[PDB]
Amino acid sequence: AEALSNPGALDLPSLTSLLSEKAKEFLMENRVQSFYQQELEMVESLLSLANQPVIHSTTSKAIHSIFKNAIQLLQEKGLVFQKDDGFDNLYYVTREDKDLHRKIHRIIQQDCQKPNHMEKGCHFLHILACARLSIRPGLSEAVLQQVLELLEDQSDIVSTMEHYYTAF
Repeated sequence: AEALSNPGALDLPSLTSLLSEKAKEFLMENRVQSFYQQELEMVESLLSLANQPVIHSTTSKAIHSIFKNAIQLLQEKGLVFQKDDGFDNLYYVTREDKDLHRKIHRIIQQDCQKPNHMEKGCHFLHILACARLSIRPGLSEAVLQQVLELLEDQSDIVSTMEHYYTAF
């Protein structure tokens, strides 16, 4: 509550961290599926937080920079992702991509296409290798981890060993 009440006291990295947290809260509360960066810049509560003297010391570039860095923190955490689409400012929210969840679930249900003499289920890295071939070549470890956590929360998959998953 303190930082949010006086964000002008923060150094730029701390401010960027805080903006990223408030951006996450916005995206989750509104069940946003995809967004252009500029849409977050238009949320008054986010722009008011971001717009501190430290960002200014062009103006549009200063605002673009802090918002881009905040969104990238969410990307690094696997909460948002991009497609190879030529749209630098378009982002997708991992938790809202139902097709992605279903496809990862299917990969796991099918034991990552392993012959039936091998172990049921598959390792994180195997799932990732399959998903990059069949779904999205750029899929990060962090985005996959977020999908797996959601599937686990839904009791659709179970971890039987460290980083190893089978259908529930």
